[PDB]
Amino acid sequence: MPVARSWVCRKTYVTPRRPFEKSRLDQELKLIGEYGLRNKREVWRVKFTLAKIRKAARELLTLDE
Amino acid sequence: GISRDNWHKRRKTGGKRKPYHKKRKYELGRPAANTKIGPRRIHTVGVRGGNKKYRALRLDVGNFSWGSECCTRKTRIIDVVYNASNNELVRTKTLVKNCIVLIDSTPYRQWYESHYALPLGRKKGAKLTPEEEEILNKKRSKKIQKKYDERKKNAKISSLLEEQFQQGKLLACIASRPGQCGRADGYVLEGKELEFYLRKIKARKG
Amino acid sequence: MARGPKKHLKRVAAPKHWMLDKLTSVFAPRPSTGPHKLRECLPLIIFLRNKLKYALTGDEVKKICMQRFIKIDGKVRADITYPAGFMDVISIDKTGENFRLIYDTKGRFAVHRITPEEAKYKLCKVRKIFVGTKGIPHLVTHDARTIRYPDPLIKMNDTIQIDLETGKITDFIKFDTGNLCMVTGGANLGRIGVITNRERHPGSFDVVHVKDANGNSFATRLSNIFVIGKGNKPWISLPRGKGIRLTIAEERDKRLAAKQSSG
Amino acid sequence: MADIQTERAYQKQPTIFQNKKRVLLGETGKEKLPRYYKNIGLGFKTPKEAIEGTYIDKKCPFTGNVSIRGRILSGVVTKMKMQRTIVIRRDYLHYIRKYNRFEKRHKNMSVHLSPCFRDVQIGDIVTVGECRPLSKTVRFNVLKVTKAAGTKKQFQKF
RNA sequence: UCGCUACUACCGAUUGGAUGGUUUAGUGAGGCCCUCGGAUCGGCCCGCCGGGGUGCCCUGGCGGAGCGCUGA
RNA sequence: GCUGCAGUUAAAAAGCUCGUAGUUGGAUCUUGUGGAGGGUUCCCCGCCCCUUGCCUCUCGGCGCCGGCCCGAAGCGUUUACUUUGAAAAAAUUAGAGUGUUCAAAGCAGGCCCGAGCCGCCUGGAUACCGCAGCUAGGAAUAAUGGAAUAGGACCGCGGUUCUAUUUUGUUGG
RNA sequence: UACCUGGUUGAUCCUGCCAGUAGCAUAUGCUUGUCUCAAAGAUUAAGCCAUGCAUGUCUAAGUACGCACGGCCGGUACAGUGAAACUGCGAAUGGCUCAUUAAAUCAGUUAUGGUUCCUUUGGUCGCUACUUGGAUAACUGUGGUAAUUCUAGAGCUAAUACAUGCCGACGGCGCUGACUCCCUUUGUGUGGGAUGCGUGCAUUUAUCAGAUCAAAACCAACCCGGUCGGCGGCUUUGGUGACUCUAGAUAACCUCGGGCCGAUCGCAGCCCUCCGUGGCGGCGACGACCCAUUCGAACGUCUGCCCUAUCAACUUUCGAUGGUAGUCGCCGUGCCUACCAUGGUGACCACGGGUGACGGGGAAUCAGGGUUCGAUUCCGGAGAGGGAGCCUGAGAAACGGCUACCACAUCCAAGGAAGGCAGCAGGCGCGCAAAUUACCCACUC
Ligand SMILES: [Mg+2]
Ligand SMILES: [Mg+2]
Ligand SMILES: [Mg+2]
Ligand SMILES: [Mg+2]
Ligand SMILES: [Mg+2]
Ligand SMILES: [Mg+2]
Ligand SMILES: [Mg+2]
Ligand SMILES: [Mg+2]
Ligand SMILES: [Mg+2]
Ligand SMILES: [Mg+2]
Ligand SMILES: [Mg+2]
Ligand SMILES: [Mg+2]
Ligand SMILES: [Mg+2]
Ligand SMILES: [Mg+2]
Ligand SMILES: [Mg+2]
Ligand SMILES: [Mg+2]
Ligand SMILES: [Mg+2]
Ligand SMILES: [Mg+2]
Ligand SMILES: [Mg+2]
Ligand SMILES: [Mg+2]
Ligand SMILES: [Mg+2]
Ligand SMILES: [Mg+2]
Ligand SMILES: [Mg+2]
Ligand SMILES: [Mg+2]
Ligand SMILES: [Mg+2]
Ligand SMILES: [Mg+2]
Ligand SMILES: [Mg+2]
Ligand SMILES: [Mg+2]
Ligand SMILES: [Mg+2]
Ligand SMILES: [Mg+2]
Ligand SMILES: [Mg+2]
Ligand SMILES: [Mg+2]
Ligand SMILES: [Mg+2]
Ligand SMILES: [Mg+2]
Ligand SMILES: [Mg+2]
Ligand SMILES: [Mg+2]
Ligand SMILES: [Mg+2]
Ligand SMILES: [Mg+2]
Ligand SMILES: [Mg+2]
Ligand SMILES: [Mg+2]
Ligand SMILES: [Mg+2]
Ligand SMILES: [Mg+2]
Ligand SMILES: [Mg+2]
Ligand SMILES: [Mg+2]
Ligand SMILES: [Mg+2]
Ligand SMILES: [Mg+2]
Ligand SMILES: [Mg+2]
Ligand SMILES: [Mg+2]
Ligand SMILES: [Mg+2]
Ligand SMILES: [Mg+2]
Ligand SMILES: [Mg+2]
Ligand SMILES: [Mg+2]
Ligand SMILES: [Mg+2]
Ligand SMILES: [Mg+2]
Ligand SMILES: [Mg+2]
Ligand SMILES: [Mg+2]
Ligand SMILES: [Mg+2]
Ligand SMILES: [Mg+2]
Repeated sequence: MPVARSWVCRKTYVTPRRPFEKSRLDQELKLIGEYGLRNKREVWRVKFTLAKIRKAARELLTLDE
Repeated sequence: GISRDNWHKRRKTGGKRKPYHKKRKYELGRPAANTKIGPRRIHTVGVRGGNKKYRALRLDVGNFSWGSECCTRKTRIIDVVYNASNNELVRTKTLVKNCIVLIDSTPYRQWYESHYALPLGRKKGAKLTPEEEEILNKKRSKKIQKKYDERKKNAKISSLLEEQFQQGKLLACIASRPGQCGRADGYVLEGKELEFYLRKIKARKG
Repeated sequence: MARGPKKHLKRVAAPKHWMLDKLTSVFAPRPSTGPHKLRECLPLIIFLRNKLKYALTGDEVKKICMQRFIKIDGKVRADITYPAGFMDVISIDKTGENFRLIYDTKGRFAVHRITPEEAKYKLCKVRKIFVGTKGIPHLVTHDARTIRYPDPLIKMNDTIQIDLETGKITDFIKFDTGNLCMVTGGANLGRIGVITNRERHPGSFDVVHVKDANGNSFATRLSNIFVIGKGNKPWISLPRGKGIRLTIAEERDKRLAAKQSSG
Repeated sequence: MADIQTERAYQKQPTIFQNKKRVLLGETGKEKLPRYYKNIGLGFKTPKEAIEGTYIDKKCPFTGNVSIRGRILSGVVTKMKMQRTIVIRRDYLHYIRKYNRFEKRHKNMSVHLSPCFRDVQIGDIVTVGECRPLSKTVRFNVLKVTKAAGTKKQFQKF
């Protein structure tokens, strides 16, 4: 049981709630085609990082200057 | 074996508690000593940390003290008279702390007559002719006024104590645990303690 | 499960100011019994192989110590888990260098080379003053040392400077408001200042205030104060920074503006 | 208190000695019996009924062999039916976090009341100190009795 | 309501069974403690010899007696 | 369903009333300005009575021309509340630095010399850690209390009664 | 990202659920090119276990007559490497699992002024002696049994094993009081004193003191400023909030076989009213009574717990709550005994029952609040098939220790002997459900 290993890891993306939404589908395909990406996981990744940056910014923005 | 743990008791509400572990060793037994009177034997128990501990059986000599005089001597223990805890501890002559014992009273007489140059309770004087008046009425012109007349005035042993010295025994209380040390020490009763214990003894037996 | 004393220490449970990794292995040095407590000490193997890089494994520090090179407080220690602690003196005469274990500013020991003339005495905090048989006064210091016949005007919490070769208390500083001090426990582990106050709560944990050399004030318990000077004048040499505790913002400003990257 | 010898052994304070002395140092007014007492510290004052009066309580804080250290609590007296032992109740509020609201709770303590205090009756306020285990369910000792509230000991003319 | 198929639970002679958990009373292995016990093993005390001294003594060895005291 | 649900007819208010615990509980007990931080009144020092404040003396360091005086000792009936300090393992979580080739990770790493430096610089931060216990400011809100058959107060005295054990040099009547 | 969609009707508006939607973790189906990281017999059976391994250990410094080698010649503490065996230490750590356990464990908080502590570091070491005794291993030799890490008889020999026991340096004070010296005979105002007894720390009991307050007046006796009846003038370890604390004085006690005060081993050296011994000189190792420190352990304080009333009263000579004296214990304590009192808990949920309950740090989800999980690598607890009892030891109620009963099960020559994988691999069984009978001490310790 005791071992010199590390188990720290995380996911880097999140799937969308509405699975079949024509607008989301075609907007993410426009974005895949114009930047020559392989997957949509590669769009959900960037969406995740942008969402976390926004969360941190809004969190800092509610404190008093 | 025997255990001193708290977890076999009911809790304050009167509810049972269930055990979580088997009996440990820091919760031990080691049955009682029950010191009798007789020729000395002392066993030795090995306890937590090493630290041998002497368990007495059949003690017959103690180290008792007279607190008014500040005079302590080795003496023989003759019998047990009173015991505040139980009464079967006087029927079996078992000797525990705060017991009431008779002692031999002789070395205190010796020290007293030597220190004060004055007798104890004595009935008649013929034995004092070859010896003892030799100690008590020592043939010396120096000291025998100046020293022993300052010993006098103080030499006023109370009624009960001087009545004790006639039958040749005293009344003493043990102030040490013979089951843990192997020694039976104590102090001879005086004053209100003596009156209380004498009345209790007289009231119990007979 | 646990019928006696333990002898292993897990790497995750070791003190944090040792500044260890988490991938070398499951185990930590586990300092052996000594004059300093387990959570407040610094073993020899960690000081030699981790902070000084003289050794690279445990075998190398073992065979460095087995040559009578390392001296802690004058005497030659051969153990590699000896608990060296506060205000100690390390001496390696094969290279001619002496150190002194003192918390720097951030709650960890520093590497604080000192002059060989300063590596002769050490300051010690008095914890106990009792009388032995025949009425002989004794001392007990923060590193288990016992001194017989001290002058009968040194009391608890006072500091005594002792010669490392002979014991033999040399001088002493008194616990009073106005005396330099370094905090050796708690949250302000390393900061240096003057006393200026001592609050008293009979029955528990009399607290003491401190105010450093920039007008900042902070309190601690009396159990963590260590008088190291008469006032505005240390008796031992102070490390770089001098227990000032510049905040993270000033830290960033000084690290950026100075552009401390390399030479 | 004329006779404090009620058990089958002679009750007397330790560290007190009945010494050798002359006739008529007193036949009444000096009965040759001093009183051992100590001060508890922490600002608590030893009551005069422990210095003057006579009684044998080895578990009393002021004259017996016991040391007060640790916590100091307080409560109100609820029962006086044991010998030198009373039962006091401590009420408090427990804050639940789901709701933002408190709830009333109470604890009972068996505590030791020295014969030094003779004015106590149900309803007083009592301060306690922490001692070594004095029995199976007793660890505290009464240091001070107070009653300075409404419906006082009697009509307020003090 | 009566009738057909299928599924579920219930009452119940059987004085059912299995596994247990407490439990009156009776017995009770083994360890520990106490009071005894005494298979055996030594030492001390007396002759002959070897070694030392003044017919005797001291270490030792031999066979032994008194096996008397005695220790484990 | 605390924030946050429902009970005429969809599921739902006991037939009705009394009542101990539990939960909840009406109104009421000191105000302007001199200087000073933020405006042109208003929100740390003090004046209409008080505005840390009454004191009682005492020993320690502090004024001044043997004498003169304030800080030091109690503390403001208490609590809850609120703000602040102390003391609470690491790992994980949030978070600072760092181009693992990027990332998940990790605690590292960065420079200059032809090697002729037998080296130098620098990090391994910080936050959070409820409730209970410790600590010091605030006094709105909510609790609790004071003299109605009185006693607060001043060296007010009067009487009886106990006594501490210091000096009168010491030891004692 | 603080979100909704289909379904009762001929159609409408609602309540309300069923279904859809996204994550998370166990299993399973189909399919699988590269590379980094890495969970893995917890769920059910804390069911049963074939085989191998997982705990041993020597420096110059405890004992070397193995010819086991081996030297320049032999043993004159005797060469040197050194098997075996005695001795010392460790084996109470680590590893594994979660059956028990519901104010119990555990967490934060405090207390030992109520206890023990191998070792580490620092203090302490003087009230035949130029060195004592006998007796066991290994080794040699004879054996017994179907059988084991079985062991008996015979012959030798050591200690830092076992067991004894001085030497020095006391020039050590108090209590005793033969006697002895001036003037007051004496008492007392004076001064020597043989003689004897006890005389270190640690144990046990008893006792004593534990010092400094505010001033004066007479009387009996005394110091000094000085005088042959009286006036001014000294009072003395340490610490805590608090001890019956620490230290001091007195009288004894000793437990020996059952406290201490060194009959131990290794490196390298100097002066001799002087010819090897009279002498003395350093550096270590080991051991050891006591105190403190460190590492802890144990027992206590305050607060905090899932469901249940188809659990409302519970507890009590088979101690329940308290009081006094004791036994026992490392110590406080109904811990246990004797004698007394009649108490203690509860609607603020006591007491009883259930848990597919080990607690916590933590994990998943999450607008704000919350809900569910935590067998599992760090901390704490508990157990080694089920109960129970002990030895050694500083530390164990130890199972890689011992002794019994119960349940299983192995060998037998039937007399007897031997056992405990919830350690690492592996195997059977159980199941929907979980890996190699591999290599190495190179890293961490
Ligand atoms: Mg258990
Ligand atoms: Mg010991
Ligand atoms: Mg363990
Ligand atoms: Mg170690
Ligand atoms: Mg059917
Ligand atoms: Mg039965
Ligand atoms: Mg029986
Ligand atoms: Mg038996
Ligand atoms: Mg609804
Ligand atoms: Mg209807
Ligand atoms: Mg309806
Ligand atoms: Mg109605
Ligand atoms: Mg109101
Ligand atoms: Mg992180
Ligand atoms: Mg990162
Ligand atoms: Mg808090
Ligand atoms: Mg406050
Ligand atoms: Mg319909
Ligand atoms: Mg339709
Ligand atoms: Mg659904
Ligand atoms: Mg490739
Ligand atoms: Mg299992
Ligand atoms: Mg095997
Ligand atoms: Mg060898
Ligand atoms: Mg060792
Ligand atoms: Mg061992
Ligand atoms: Mg496993
Ligand atoms: Mg239960
Ligand atoms: Mg609790
Ligand atoms: Mg805890
Ligand atoms: Mg706790
Ligand atoms: Mg030492
Ligand atoms: Mg033999
Ligand atoms: Mg009792
Ligand atoms: Mg008792
Ligand atoms: Mg009742
Ligand atoms: Mg219950
Ligand atoms: Mg239950
Ligand atoms: Mg379970
Ligand atoms: Mg749980
Ligand atoms: Mg939330
Ligand atoms: Mg767990
Ligand atoms: Mg389970
Ligand atoms: Mg596992
Ligand atoms: Mg714990
Ligand atoms: Mg166990
Ligand atoms: Mg099993
Ligand atoms: Mg041992
Ligand atoms: Mg066992
Ligand atoms: Mg084990
Ligand atoms: Mg075995
Ligand atoms: Mg096993
Ligand atoms: Mg296995
Ligand atoms: Mg492993
Ligand atoms: Mg299968
Ligand atoms: Mg699987
Ligand atoms: Mg399978
Ligand atoms: Mg290794």
